[PDB]
Amino acid sequence: ASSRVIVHVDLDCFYAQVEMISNPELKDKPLGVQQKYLVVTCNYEARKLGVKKLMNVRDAKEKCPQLVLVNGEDLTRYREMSYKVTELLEEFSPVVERLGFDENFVDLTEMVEKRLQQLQSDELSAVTVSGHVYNNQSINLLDVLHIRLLVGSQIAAEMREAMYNQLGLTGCAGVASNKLLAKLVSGVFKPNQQTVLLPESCQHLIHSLNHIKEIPGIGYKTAKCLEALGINSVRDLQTFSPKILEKELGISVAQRIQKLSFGEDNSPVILSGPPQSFSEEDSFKKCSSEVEAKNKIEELLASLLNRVCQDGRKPHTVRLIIRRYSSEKHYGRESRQCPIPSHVIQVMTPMVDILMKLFRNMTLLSVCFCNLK
Amino acid sequence: ASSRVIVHVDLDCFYAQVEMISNPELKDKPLGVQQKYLVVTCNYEARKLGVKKLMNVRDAKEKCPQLVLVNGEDLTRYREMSYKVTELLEEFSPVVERLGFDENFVDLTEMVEKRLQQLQSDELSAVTVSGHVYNNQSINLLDVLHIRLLVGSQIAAEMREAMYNQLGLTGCAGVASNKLLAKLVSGVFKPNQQTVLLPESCQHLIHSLNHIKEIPGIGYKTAKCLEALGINSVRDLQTFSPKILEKELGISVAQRIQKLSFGEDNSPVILSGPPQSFSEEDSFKKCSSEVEAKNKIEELLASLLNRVCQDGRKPHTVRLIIRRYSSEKHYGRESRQCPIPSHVIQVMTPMVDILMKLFRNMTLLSVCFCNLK
DNA sequence: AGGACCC
DNA sequence: TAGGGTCCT
DNA sequence: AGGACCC
DNA sequence: TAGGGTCCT
Ligand SMILES: Cc1cn([C@H]2C[C@H](O)[C@@H](COP(=O)(O)OP(=O)(O)OP(=O)(O)O)O2)c(=O)[nH]c1=O
Ligand SMILES: Cc1cn([C@H]2C[C@H](O)[C@@H](COP(=O)(O)OP(=O)(O)OP(=O)(O)O)O2)c(=O)[nH]c1=O
Ligand SMILES: [Mg+2]
Ligand SMILES: [Mg+2]
Ligand SMILES: [Mg+2]
Ligand SMILES: [Mg+2]
Repeated sequence: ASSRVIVHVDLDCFYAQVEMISNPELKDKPLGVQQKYLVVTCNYEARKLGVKKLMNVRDAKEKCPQLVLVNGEDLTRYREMSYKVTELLEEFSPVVERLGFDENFVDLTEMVEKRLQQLQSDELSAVTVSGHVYNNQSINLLDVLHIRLLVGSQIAAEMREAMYNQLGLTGCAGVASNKLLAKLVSGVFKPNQQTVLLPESCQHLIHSLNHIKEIPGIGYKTAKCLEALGINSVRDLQTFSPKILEKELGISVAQRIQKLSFGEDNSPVILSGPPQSFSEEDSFKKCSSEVEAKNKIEELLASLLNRVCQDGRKPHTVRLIIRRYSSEKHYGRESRQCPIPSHVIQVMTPMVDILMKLFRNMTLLSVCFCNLK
Repeated sequence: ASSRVIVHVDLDCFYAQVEMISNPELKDKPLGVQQKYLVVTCNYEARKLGVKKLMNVRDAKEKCPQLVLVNGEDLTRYREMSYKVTELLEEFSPVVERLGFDENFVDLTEMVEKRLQQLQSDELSAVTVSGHVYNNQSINLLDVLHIRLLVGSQIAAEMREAMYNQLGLTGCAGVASNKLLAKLVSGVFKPNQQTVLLPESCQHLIHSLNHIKEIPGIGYKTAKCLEALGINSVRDLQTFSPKILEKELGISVAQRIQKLSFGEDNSPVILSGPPQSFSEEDSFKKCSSEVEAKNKIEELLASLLNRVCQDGRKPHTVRLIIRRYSSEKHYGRESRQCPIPSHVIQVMTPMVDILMKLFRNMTLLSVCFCNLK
């Protein structure tokens, strides 16, 4: 139980893909999906004309005045397609980890080894790769690790074929020996393709990054910190003093981000299984007076009730969340959590009143059901 | 799945019992178990001379200058006897809930019904109670609920017999239709006896309480609150306005404590299973300079390492906890949590250094291992 | 992290 | 005024 | 409850 | 500048 083969699958322009499948007339047209004033994502025809992901509508329509826009506020169809994808991959190997609605990690290590024991001592010389080899690295067919990664590339090609034939969806895959590297290498050939990373190329891939914010796991906060410390490239982070860093971000945050700077990441792929919460949200900037706005709370509820329902399990907790306006409080949401009374779990009319009183102990409103059973 | 039969088992003067079993020469002598300046508990010979539970040593030895004292700082033997008791009860019925080291709830409902279907349509008239009937209530052998509670009293008598024959331990049991009432009724005949509560006596038992702090679930805090609201007896709490209370303690805290004031409590008996944390502590008032005291941290560790070991499972988290002195900050402990590095989980010498740095980001010190797997 | 509650 | 422990926000 | 991180 | 989601302190 040492060397792993992991694949990271990452779909193309996910919400746009789903909209292009719904209305074929949007294909071959530059297409953005809009949520409020945000073009959250756009198909590849639109990225040709300069549309980037997460541009405001304005910036997007003066970079490209001909861009089609569809509303993507309601996530229901993206969410349903996201679970179809995960459940397809779970069929190849049960332990599938989701990240957001369009990425899945799968530990192929068992599956690769069982294919290897199926091949006789001969056809092992005919193993080839499927897709690109990062940094155009030469393969050595006598290196057991290259062999396993290539079988891994083949599983990846079958998963993406299946996603295409069964669900109509294209995407990218990255095959590597842990999750960090599979997820970095899945973006190297962007549109609907796959890349495999051999160990000799690990430092090349990790040094190809131009800022430590690009390392999955280093966020808006830790990045700003690392800077204030003159740590700007991945190599600065690799060479920086362990102690200074230990004693500045916690043992935890420090010992881990420094591993990742090397390309080292031992986190297992975890079975995501069913969601741990179900929430809906609404944005409406400056609209919530402060009592004329609980209706809103009923809207949220309406959908939520249907969703939480359907799963099977019932939630044992309810939560209410807000924010408010003046200057750029860069972070500042508030919430009040409470247990859902047992009579109520077995509908609307009291829920509402749990929320209303929760709302009282109290730009934007949401409701979250959590603690499912 | 409506009416339940629950038993609450509550051992006599637990730590003292254990000490009296270790050193028989302490029997028939008034015995207190001491932790620092606190006589945490005392056997029944000592309660005759005025020793109460949780008296200071001073107050205890001038109420009773002849009282024997043994040190109970080290909990190891009380903890081991506590699990022997729980595992014995789990043998009667698997779902056993612990509360502290010497109380266990068991849902006898399945066990009672299967004994009932074993008795032919005749010997059902010969069912008798074992132990006391709260408030000396008359039994009605044609009341299915009285019958089930009496079979429940008989299971209770077998559990306490078994605890005595197998482990040498005496205790009390309370049989009732939910956990609140079984735990209130287990103290009515205190020393080594058992009481059963029939439904007609529920209001009598709940009104026998002299302050709402006595209701399991209403603590130091909510009690002081309830007062500031003129709510002093259980009847005040029962009659108080639901809304005023809803809108003053949360929907949660309010709707629940008001049920309990009635004797109503639907919480299931939960399987406690293995512990969710392992911690040790040390008190030493004014002793921790502020660097001369990490040794202390090594001591804690030493035992902890042995305990967490033994279970099987390993902990994935470590925590450090403190407090400090001036005036009576009535609540004020602090802690810094961090993940235990994966190399380390498979010993002392780095642990120490996780703690030491945790101690730096930072009257009394403790270490807690949690998040077991 | 800390709060609140239990033994 | 000890030395533990549980679950919630 | 809130923080921090991800898509 | 959206609408979701996960796990930790
Ligand atoms: C990062 C991010 C994505 N999304 C949504 C929109 C995306 O279509 C979807 C997937 O995120 P991504 O995979 O980052 O974006 P993408 O699939 O749209 O584009 P690409 O082809 O480069 O992979 O999740 C958000 O709504 N908010 C976010 O901040
Ligand atoms: C309440 C409490 C108990 N204990 C310990 C000492 C006790 O022996 C043990 C059990 O608690 P209890 O059952 O309340 O006390 P007891 O068994 O000693 O006395 P009784 O015969 O009245 O039931 O837990 C503490 O250490 N601290 C506490 O605050
Ligand atoms: Mg992505
Ligand atoms: Mg994508
Ligand atoms: Mg007790
Ligand atoms: Mg006791």
